This record gives sequence, C-alpha cells and structure tokens, in this order.
Amino acid sequence: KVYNDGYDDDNYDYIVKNGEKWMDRYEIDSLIGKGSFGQVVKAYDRVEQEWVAIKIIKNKKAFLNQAQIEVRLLELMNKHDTEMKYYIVHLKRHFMFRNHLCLVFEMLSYNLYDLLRNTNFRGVSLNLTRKFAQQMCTALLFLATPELSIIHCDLKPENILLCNPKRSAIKIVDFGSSCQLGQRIYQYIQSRFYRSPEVLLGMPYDLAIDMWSLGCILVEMHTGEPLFSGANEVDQMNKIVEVLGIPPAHILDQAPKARKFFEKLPDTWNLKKTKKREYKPPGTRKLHNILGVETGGPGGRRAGESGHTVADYLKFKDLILRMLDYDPKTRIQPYYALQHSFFK
Ligand SMILES: C[C@@H]1O[C@@H](OC[C@H]2O[C@@H](Oc3c(-c4ccc(O)c(O)c4)oc4cc(O)cc(O)c4c3=O)[C@H](O)[C@@H](O)[C@@H]2O)[C@H](O)[C@H](O)[C@H]1O
Repeated sequence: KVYNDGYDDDNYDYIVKNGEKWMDRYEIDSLIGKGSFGQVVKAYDRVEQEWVAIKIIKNKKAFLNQAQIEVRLLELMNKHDTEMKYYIVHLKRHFMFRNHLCLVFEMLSYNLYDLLRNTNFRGVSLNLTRKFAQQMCTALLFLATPELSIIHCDLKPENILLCNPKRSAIKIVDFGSSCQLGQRIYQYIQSRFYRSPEVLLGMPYDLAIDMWSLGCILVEMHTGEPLFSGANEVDQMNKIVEVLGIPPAHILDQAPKARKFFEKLPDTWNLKKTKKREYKPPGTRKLHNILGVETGGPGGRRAGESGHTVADYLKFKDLILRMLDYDPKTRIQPYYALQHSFFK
C-alpha cells in the first residue's frame, strides 16, 4: 500500500531513484548496498563538489535509535581527529530526509576483500600487510583514547576501505555495531570469522575484541584465506582451538557459555565429546605452517622476496600470536603492537 507517502517500501527502506536531487545539494547516483540498518547510496555533493556515500537508515524507531547512538560516537571521534590523521572514514554530516536518518561519508570504491579477490586469493605481500597493520593499530590506538574508549565490534576486510586501490592507505568504516566501553548492549557481535573467543563464550568484552579481529584479518591478507572460517559458532570455536589450543582454565571457569564447546574433566577442561572425524588436535595446526615461515611463505610463492625472510616471518608470527591471545587482559594492545619488531 502506501508507506511513507510512497517514498518507502514494506521493509522501511527508502526507495532509491537513480538521479534524484535532495535539498538542492545531493544528487543520488546509485545504490551501493543494503544492510539490516537500511541502505548505502552513492551520491554527488554539488556544494562541496565531491562524491559521497550516504547511509540511509530505515524509517523505524529501533533502527533510528541505534543510528543515533552511532552519530554520537562519530561526532565524539570528530572532536578528537581534527587532522583526520587516524585511519577512519569520519562522519561528514547527518540530517533527516523524508523520515530517514542519513549519514554522509567520503566515497571510497574498494575494500580489502576486493584487493584479495583481485590477487585471486593468493594474498598481498608481507610488506603491504605490514603497512596495513601499522595503520589499523593506529586507528585502534585512537579508539582506545580514554575520552573515546570505542569498541568497533565489526572489523573485517569488507569494512577496511582503500584510499586508492594502488596506494597503501586504508580507512575503517561501519560503526553500526560500535559501543563505548561500559555501554555494551549486544551479545551477538562481530563477523563470525573475526569473532573473538570472549564473545563466543558469552563473556563481557572490551576493546581487545577488535585486536583479535585484526590478527585474523592480517593473516587472511597475507595468505589470501580466512584464518578461522567457521560456518557456525561451534565450528568457529573448534577451528580456533585447532590453531591455538584449549583456552586457559582461569578463563573458562568464568565463561558463561564454556559448556557449549568444552567439558570439564574430573581433574581441567577439554573439548566436548564427538560421535567422528576429530578436528586436528588442539594446537596442532600451527600458525608457523599456515604462514609457511620456513618454506617461502604461503604457497611457497615468497621465496627470496625481500621482506619475507624467515626472520621477518618469525616476527610476523610473533605479533599475530600476541593478537590472538585468549586472555583479553594480556592480549596485546594497540600502543604496544606499534612498538613490535614486525614494524621497524
Ligand atoms: C567499498 C564498499 O565495501 C563494502 O561496504 C563497506 C561497508 O560500508 C558501510 O557503509 C559505511 C560507510 C561507507 C563509506 C564509504 C563508502 O564508499 C561506502 O560504500 C560506505 O562508511 C561509514 C563510516 C563510518 O564512520 C561509520 C559507518 O557506519 C559507515 C558505514 O556504515 C556499510 O555499513 C557496511 O555494511 C559495508 O560493509 C561493500 O562491498 C560496498 O558495496 C562497497 O562499495
């Protein structure tokens, strides 16, 4: 029938007309994509003479309310990144249009998944991975600023955009799930391949969840493939234990959902019983071999390549293991990740 005077559809989304003009300023160009929040469109800002992406939030109070929480987090980040030096796509503007909240951002055309797919999932060089890693840690250092204390909650290759597909500069998007430390609201957060063990275990979480995601992402960037590609939460936890072993007892003893994955023995914790191909035993799928530390890197493609010496790979493996620490209190933090020897 009639939704929002004919401007909306049955799913509370604005019906995008390729070419429409808004407020004598924005010329809608095309739909970029859809999400649970609403839609993203490409548009030309005629006043500032530049391409933008506009997040059109659903015309429904629950989604309006989450987006208003995010506008407040974005404005707070603007109050502390005047120089736009940290690698975040900042909010340019917010306004209401025909009962939709709209968020304006700089338009970037390619994300990190696009780069991987272009290499046919062979992975980017360790030198490029090093540069991306340095920028991501800087962005996380910025979010860890005391006044901010923002948890991103959805770091994944698709949410890291390329400033120019041949440049090394990146910028983070999508604070739709983010929250400040203390104001946590949701339990089912993070993309599954990049979901930290504390979220899988239903424990309280903090900014360390973003550093876990970063470790997974960096490994995928250089190998071409997701490190932990679980199809559901039990499969995700087991793939993590394949590489990292059983989580420390002092974590599982306080983990609300420890018994979804593990069994406490009369002695200690072990995995739950299976019926019949057992996953590789805990800790036996070594990062050392996933990265090909001594065999010319992933697929052996990096033999004799500068920046891919055995020493470089051992430094990279060491940083990744600090990022994939089961303990969110001892998991490496952004400032100290930046002083790691992987970055010289
Ligand atoms: C490069 C883009 O990558 C992917 O989108 C990236 C992410 O964009 C987010 O869209 C957003 C973009 C964004 C900025 C520039 C763009 O050119 C663009 O298309 C989108 O920037 C933000 C910046 C913030 O500070 C906070 C945010 O919440 C967002 C945001 O949600 C979506 O919410 C996510 O669902 C999506 O994953 C898609 O493949 C898309 O089609 C493609 O164009």
